[PDB]
Amino acid sequence: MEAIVGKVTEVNKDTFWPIVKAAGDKPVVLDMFTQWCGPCKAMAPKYEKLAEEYLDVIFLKLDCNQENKTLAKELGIRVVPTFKILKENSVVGEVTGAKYDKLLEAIQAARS
Repeated sequence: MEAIVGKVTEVNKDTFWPIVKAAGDKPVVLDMFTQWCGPCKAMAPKYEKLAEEYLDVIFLKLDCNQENKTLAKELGIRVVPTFKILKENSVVGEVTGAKYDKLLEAIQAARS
């Protein structure tokens, strides 16, 4: 089997929950974005570096397009990018917009 940490894995309506359920007590971070999104593209490089530094956190991204509509709504989206933080199969935090600092704090909190 292969390890999912150390990188950013893209998910979709069918593969997001199964991954969350197998996370264990590792916090899961989800970057909800769309194509052609300015603030999303700016955050992208930084998000990948976060995945490289925090090996005890699973980093995912979801393209909030037509196909994934049902899941984006279920998770609650208003504007992109939005970051959801999950633990034990539950959303325990959220950061709306490209707020890097607030994102870091949300992650530290989920860990300890």
